[PDB]
Amino acid sequence: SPEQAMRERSELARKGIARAKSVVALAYAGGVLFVAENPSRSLQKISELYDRVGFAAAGKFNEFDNLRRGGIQFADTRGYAYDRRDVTGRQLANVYAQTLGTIFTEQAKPYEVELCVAEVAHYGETKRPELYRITYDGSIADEPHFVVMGGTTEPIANALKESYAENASLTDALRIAVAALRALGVASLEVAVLDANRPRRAFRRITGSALQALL
Amino acid sequence: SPEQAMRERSELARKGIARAKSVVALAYAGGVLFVAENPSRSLQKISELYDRVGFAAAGKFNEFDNLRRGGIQFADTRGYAYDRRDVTGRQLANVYAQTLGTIFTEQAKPYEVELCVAEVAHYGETKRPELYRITYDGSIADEPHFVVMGGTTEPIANALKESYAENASLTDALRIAVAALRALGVASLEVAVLDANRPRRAFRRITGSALQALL
Amino acid sequence: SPEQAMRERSELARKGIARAKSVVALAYAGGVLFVAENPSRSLQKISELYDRVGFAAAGKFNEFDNLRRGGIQFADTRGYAYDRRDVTGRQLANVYAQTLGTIFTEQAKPYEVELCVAEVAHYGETKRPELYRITYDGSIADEPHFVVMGGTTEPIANALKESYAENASLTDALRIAVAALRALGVASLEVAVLDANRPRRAFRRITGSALQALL
Amino acid sequence: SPEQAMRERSELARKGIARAKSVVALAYAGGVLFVAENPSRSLQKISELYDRVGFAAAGKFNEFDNLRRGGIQFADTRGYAYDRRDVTGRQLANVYAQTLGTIFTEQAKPYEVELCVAEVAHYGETKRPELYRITYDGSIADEPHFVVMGGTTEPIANALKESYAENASLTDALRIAVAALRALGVASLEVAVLDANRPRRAFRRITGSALQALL
Amino acid sequence: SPEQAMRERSELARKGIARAKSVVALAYAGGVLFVAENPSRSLQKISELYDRVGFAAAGKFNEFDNLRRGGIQFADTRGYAYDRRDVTGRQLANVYAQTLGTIFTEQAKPYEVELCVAEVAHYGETKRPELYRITYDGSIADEPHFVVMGGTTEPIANALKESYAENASLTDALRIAVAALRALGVASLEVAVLDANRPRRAFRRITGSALQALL
Amino acid sequence: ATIVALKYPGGVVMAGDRRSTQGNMISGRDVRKVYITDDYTATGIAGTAAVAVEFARLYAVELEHYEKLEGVPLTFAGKINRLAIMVRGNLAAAMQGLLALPLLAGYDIHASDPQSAGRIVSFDAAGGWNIEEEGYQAVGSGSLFAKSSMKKLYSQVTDGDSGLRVAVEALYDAADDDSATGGPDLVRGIFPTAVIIDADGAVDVPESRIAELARAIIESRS
Amino acid sequence: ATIVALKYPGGVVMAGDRRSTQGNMISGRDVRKVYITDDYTATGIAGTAAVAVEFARLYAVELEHYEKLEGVPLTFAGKINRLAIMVRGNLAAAMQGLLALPLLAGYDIHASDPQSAGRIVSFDAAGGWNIEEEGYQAVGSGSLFAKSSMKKLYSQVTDGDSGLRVAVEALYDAADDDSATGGPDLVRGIFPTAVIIDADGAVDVPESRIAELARAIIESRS
Amino acid sequence: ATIVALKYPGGVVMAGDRRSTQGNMISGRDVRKVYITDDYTATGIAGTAAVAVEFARLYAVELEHYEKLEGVPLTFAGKINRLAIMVRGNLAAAMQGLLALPLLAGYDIHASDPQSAGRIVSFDAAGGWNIEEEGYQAVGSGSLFAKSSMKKLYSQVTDGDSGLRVAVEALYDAADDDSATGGPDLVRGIFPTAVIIDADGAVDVPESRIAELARAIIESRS
Amino acid sequence: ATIVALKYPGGVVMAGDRRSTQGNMISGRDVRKVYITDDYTATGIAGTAAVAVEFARLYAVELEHYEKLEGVPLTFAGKINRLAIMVRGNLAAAMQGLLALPLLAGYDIHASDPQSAGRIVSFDAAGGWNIEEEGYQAVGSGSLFAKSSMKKLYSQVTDGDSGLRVAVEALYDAADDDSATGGPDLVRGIFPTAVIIDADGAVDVPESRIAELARAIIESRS
Repeated sequence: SPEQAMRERSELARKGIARAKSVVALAYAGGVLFVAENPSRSLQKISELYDRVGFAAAGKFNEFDNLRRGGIQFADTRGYAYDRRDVTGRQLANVYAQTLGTIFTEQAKPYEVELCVAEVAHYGETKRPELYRITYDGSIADEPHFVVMGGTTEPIANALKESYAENASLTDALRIAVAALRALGVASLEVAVLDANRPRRAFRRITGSALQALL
Repeated sequence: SPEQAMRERSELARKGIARAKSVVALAYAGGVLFVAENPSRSLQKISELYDRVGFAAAGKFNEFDNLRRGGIQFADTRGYAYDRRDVTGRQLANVYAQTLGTIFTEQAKPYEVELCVAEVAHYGETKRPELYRITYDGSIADEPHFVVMGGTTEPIANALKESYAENASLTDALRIAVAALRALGVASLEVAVLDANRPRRAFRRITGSALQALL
Repeated sequence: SPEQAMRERSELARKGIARAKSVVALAYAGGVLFVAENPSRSLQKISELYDRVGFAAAGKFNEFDNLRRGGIQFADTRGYAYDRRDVTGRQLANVYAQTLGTIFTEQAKPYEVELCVAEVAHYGETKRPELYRITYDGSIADEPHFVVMGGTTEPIANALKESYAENASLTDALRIAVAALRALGVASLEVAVLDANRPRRAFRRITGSALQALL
Repeated sequence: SPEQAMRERSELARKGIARAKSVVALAYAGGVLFVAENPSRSLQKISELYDRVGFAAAGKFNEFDNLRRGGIQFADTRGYAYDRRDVTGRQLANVYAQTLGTIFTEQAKPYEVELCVAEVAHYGETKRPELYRITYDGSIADEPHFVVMGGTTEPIANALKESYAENASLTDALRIAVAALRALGVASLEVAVLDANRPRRAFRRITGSALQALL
Repeated sequence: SPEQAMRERSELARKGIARAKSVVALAYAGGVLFVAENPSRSLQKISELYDRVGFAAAGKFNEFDNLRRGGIQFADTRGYAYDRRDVTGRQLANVYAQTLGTIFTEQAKPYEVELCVAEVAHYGETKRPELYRITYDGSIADEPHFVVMGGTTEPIANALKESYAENASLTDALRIAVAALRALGVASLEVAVLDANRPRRAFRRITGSALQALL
Repeated sequence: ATIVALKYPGGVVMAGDRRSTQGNMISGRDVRKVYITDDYTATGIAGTAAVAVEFARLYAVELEHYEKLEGVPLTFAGKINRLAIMVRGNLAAAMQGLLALPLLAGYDIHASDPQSAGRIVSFDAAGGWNIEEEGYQAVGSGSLFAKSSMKKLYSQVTDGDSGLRVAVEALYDAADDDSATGGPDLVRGIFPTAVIIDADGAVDVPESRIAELARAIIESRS
Repeated sequence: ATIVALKYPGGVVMAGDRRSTQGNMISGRDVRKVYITDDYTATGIAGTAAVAVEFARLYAVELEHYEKLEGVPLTFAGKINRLAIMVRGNLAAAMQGLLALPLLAGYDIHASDPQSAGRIVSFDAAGGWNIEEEGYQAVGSGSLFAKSSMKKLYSQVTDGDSGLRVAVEALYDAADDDSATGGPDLVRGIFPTAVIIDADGAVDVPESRIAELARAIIESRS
Repeated sequence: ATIVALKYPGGVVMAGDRRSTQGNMISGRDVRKVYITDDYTATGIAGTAAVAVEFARLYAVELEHYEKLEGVPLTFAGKINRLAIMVRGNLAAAMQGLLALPLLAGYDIHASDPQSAGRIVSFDAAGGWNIEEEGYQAVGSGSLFAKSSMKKLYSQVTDGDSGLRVAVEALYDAADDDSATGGPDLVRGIFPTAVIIDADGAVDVPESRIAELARAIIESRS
Repeated sequence: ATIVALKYPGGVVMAGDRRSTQGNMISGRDVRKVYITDDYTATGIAGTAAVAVEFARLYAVELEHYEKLEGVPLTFAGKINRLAIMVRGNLAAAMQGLLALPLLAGYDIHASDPQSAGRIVSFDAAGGWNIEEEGYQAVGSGSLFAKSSMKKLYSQVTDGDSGLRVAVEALYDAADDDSATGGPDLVRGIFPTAVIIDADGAVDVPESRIAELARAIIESRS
């Protein structure tokens, strides 16, 4: 009975992601801001895939670590093949959806991960940030403003649906994200941004005294 | 018991396609018009396979994305092998039927997709548009006027069976298709046409102010 | 239990062929006449395998399409290997029986098809037409006058057993075949003949005004 | 439980062979005479394997057709390897037993066939004919005078045990074989002999007016 | 049911590790100190992976012996590829987590092991020791001060949580570790340290009269 | 070995010689080098016979196989592409010495003007193809002489008989100027074979017409 | 064989000769060597025709395949990289003798200045590419003569017609100074083909304009 | 080594010499080179014996295998195709020096005219085959002399005995004009072997008839 | 082709010429041969351009890939090992003629003394590498002349401007003594490109400073 196996796999994946922590990604006036609940510093849930692409995930560390490594290899090979400007987050989101679907179908245990791909505009060009969400079964979707994943995401989803205004500054966006995640100091918090103001590489890590000064 | 497994697979595929949205394809006085319910712009349910061939599908995005990529590769290889004028939509529909049947038979989970292949006449030549429908199990069929797929297609099928007149203009065909789909502005609507008036490539996308002016 | 699996596979194949339409093949004074119930024109249930060999099938389109393609490749390779005059319908019927038996044995789902191979005499030589019937499990048989397959074949079998006279003309044979199939105009009817009067290639398609004039 | 599977496979094979017709092979003063119940002429249940070896089988046509083709290839390769006089029916019977045992063991469906290998003396040399019988599971045995296979073989076995005299002529042997098979004209009867009086190839087919004159 | 299989595998792994002895690893003012309960001298539960990396495990000897050999090969190959200073304990911990997860998922019996990777600062450089813990399912974690594994680890975990002060000497750290393990002479005790004071290789074994003098 | 083909209003003609030579010794006297692949085109290969017959048979088999599989005949461009691929795949054997240069002449049934539907295609040793448009083309050892003769004689081509006469005269000139090309045989009665392709299909010219044309040309040249 | 391309304000022009020679004997008189791959660039290959047509078709097919798969056209750098890879993959065949050196001219729609959006790219035998910036570039056997003529004549280029006239004059000079390059044919009416690429796309220059330009140049040189 | 075959009304004859030479030294004196493959055709291979016997055995085995598998004998065209494929598959060994050129003579039972049912086929080193129609053909080192002798002597062929006498005389002439061909031996009693194929099948000519024919020819030449 | 690099207190400079020559004919006039791989090192390859650009792109891609995968940049020894492996893997192509000898200059941020953190590495054709410590190194056809000029002129290097002037003068001397090296162009305004690497990262020297330095050197030499 394929129906029973699919139902049990979906329930297992949902229970696996439900115990994980919440990571919040949103777009502000200068790109995409990533905020995550991460106590250790050796383990990073937010990374950079290409010059203007970003990565975020929640769940078992090894699974999305492997997915991140595969995405980096795919992006670098595609950039070396045609050009650096021919790589977009849509291709990464599509290949991630296909890989997650293949894992869900033809593997003993489905992957308990939830990925988000955020792309920003190239330097000197105006365009709105694009966010994509991929689930455990390989579903793909487009989210205009914010993406919330991991655990009991209903309160954070409500808190980001309400009292959210676009074109906000980095400080206000960070404060709103922290407030929605609570519903929290320098430690146990991971903050990364996609700064479109940067010429080639838009990924930046905010840690240390700068993070404390921000909030 | 093969009968029980086949019945369960068919039920799973039918339930999967039933929750999907409805996409309507019909032929007018200038080719084939494709109308789909698609909120996001990054994801496209209507594409172009060759110079005079078109693609349309409903269901899980990754599955028909893979089918579309395979069809494009097959069409390009066949065109480079013999000639560009030796590729017809019948071959694409046949290979799609074989691939869907093979997936339904020798895969853990059947594909929850429903494809349509529409071919138009070559420039300077008069011939009636041909539409083919392929189901999840690999069934193939020929439909003279319109093809309706995805979800509760009975009301739209009735609404296109009634009050439909051939040789209609683009505007009237678009209005009829939208009215039948409702039984709806620029957003959440995907419109594409196969313009036989074009010399080599007949695929065109109608978006933006032109779509608003059309309806 | 092999017995239960074999019984269930046979029942599935019989139910699959039973819902299909009826195709009638008979031999007249000038070769073999093929009459089929086929509404669409893009899909053909009657084809040509070699210079003097013919093909006919009923059931799922993709399965016998694949069988037809394999038979054509086998016939062409054998003709190029030894000679064009060294290919007979007996070899094609034997390889079809072996392939259908292998599919019935070592495949998840048995093929729901029923093939007929009809061979005629070479030009300038007198010999009686030979018809072979192959079932889903790979059974082979020799039928002297007519072959009836697809659906509830009992009434058509009785109607062709009675009131059938050999050495009949094309018109009388067509009328008898249509009358037995009914127990029906130009549309929804596929008619093909194996004309032994032709020098090299004996396959001919009767469509359009000629078919209407015939009946 | 291997015992249950073996029992079910043996029962399936016995039921498959039981519905088949009876073929009788016996040795007379001039070699080995093969008599079979075969209505069609395109299908042959009696064949020739080498210069002095013969073949006979009963059951599903495709299975023993494949076995016959393999035996012919083995015999020809062995003759080309060492010599034409280094091929005996014992080797063919042994390889047939091994192949049937392997099929019975490591295949989904056991073969529903029963083969007999008959060898005669070389020209200018006196030696008694040798007959070998191979069953569905690969059992091998040596039979001095006659071999009876296919269907309800008990009455024919009794009728050939009684009133049988060696060194008989071709006509008397044919009459006795036909009488035992009945317990029957030119049609539906296949007759072949292994004529040791022939210099190199001992296989001969008796058909047409000669068969009618014989009985 | 994947849930039942996962639960049974986890229970089997937990029962396997629970019967094993306890090994304690902690960091002092001069590196990382490893203390284990090991009666035999031929078998070693503490080893060296690279110049500044250490290994520790508890459970079935062969499993973590294989893991140790694989880690040594990986470390040596990575050092020969890029540089000796480009190898960190984080990479070893990550590859160990991936390998343990793959074993837990796609093997008949999960590995009943628990590994710890301890890295120290390079000579002439000040940095705090880093300890990583990997479980049977591939989970990874970062532990600031001490790592306790094997058997009933609750009393030892409490005894090392209480009355533990950083920056302690080797003698005091050894005494505290032995006291916590008891809650014990030269025999049946394995002691190893990661001495950051050493120029290139920081691994050292304390055995014999020196160990007795230490405690 | 010489094969000629020229275009006339409403069709296309194709002819070749009947001589096979092993070095300097004559081996064949009525060798056929012009073959009909299918209804609306014919091919002619000059060079090694063992490769020529194989190429003709393989081309015909491939065309028939495609027509049977797809149910419709290949377009002219597809046929040219297939022949070019076949020629290109034999470049190594041609380098060793097994060289075969085919000549393709056919009728395009999908052309707007039936009178200009004739096509002549020539192929290179490397697989390159070019559509002939001067109205004539010749291949073989004596191709240059035949091409010059056709250059002078193309002004008299008005219909099928005129084109056939011009082709026969060009073959005669090539045989006169080349020792590897065999002319008409008045002793054994051997004459070159010709194929005429028009809107009704490709047919074989009877030997009687070629015999009369050759006799008339010989009488005129006397 | 000679193909020239020069840059004018607001676009780029590209032209080539119509001569094919098998050693020292003329084989073709109107061979086309300039092809349009897609909307905003055209390519021209000098060398073996069998490799040139294959390269043009393969490049066009690859560009169309990528555009259909990804939904957006490739960037100019991506097109240059693909062409360079294609050229590099044929180095062994070029060493044997199957050499084909393409010339790429296109219009960049993603440039800040539309007047300076024209691009000319030349490729080496080893796959190396260089973006031409002197305003002109020529490839083929008579490339040096055409390049010198364009060096002297580039001062008169102001618009599309001036660039076309300069290209035709350079081709005429190359044909005059090289026996492998075919000049304008006033008897058979054969003239070089040209392609003009601008902001509206790539179009084919009608033969009448080239005929008038060639006639004017011939009259001036008399 | 010389093998001759000529056509007479109602059948075909085939004969060959009995000499094997290793360079310039005689190694064999009664070597058999004519073999019977099946009922209605016989073959003869000239060249390396190690390849000749292998080819004869393999051809016979393949024909018998096909006849047993399909239940009907191969057509003459199929047999020619199989032999041509076998010859073509040995081209590399022939290039090294292991050359074997077979000669095929058979009777076509599926012909309208029984009197003209005889067939003679010759094969080239590259695998090409040609159906002989002049009425005779010879292969081997002394093939030219035998062919000339048969050209002069074919006018006296009316039946089987006349054809056999002509073949023996041609073999004698070839042996006289070639040092590698062995003539009739009147001391050891060694004479060439012959095979006659007619409507009743292929049979072996008894040595007595060949002995009398050779003695009569020798007496006439004296 | 000539690329020079010398060490000054607090950083390292790197410069190269802008000439590409196909044998004895000039093909390029402003070819760029100095590239920036990442923040704290730059590379320069002399030889075949098709291999040089590929090597630069591949080295940059590999460094970026490792940095993204591991989260930390490679050490200088790791970068040297990767470049040496890349050079060694091309030895067969170098033997055929596709030779490319890179020059590596970088800044070590993990050094005790910032003033002595500059590093210069030279690579051999077989993949061997040596860390330069005399304070300067040059590669290319005119490497010897530039090295001698730097040997005499290194005593005046005190800061970045002095090192840049010395590098420009060495390039000028190499261009004067070598016909394959292109000197400063006062007509077309083409000047060599330079890259300065210091504690703040690697930056590109503006063309104005190089122009003034070249003009001053030319005036002094007059």
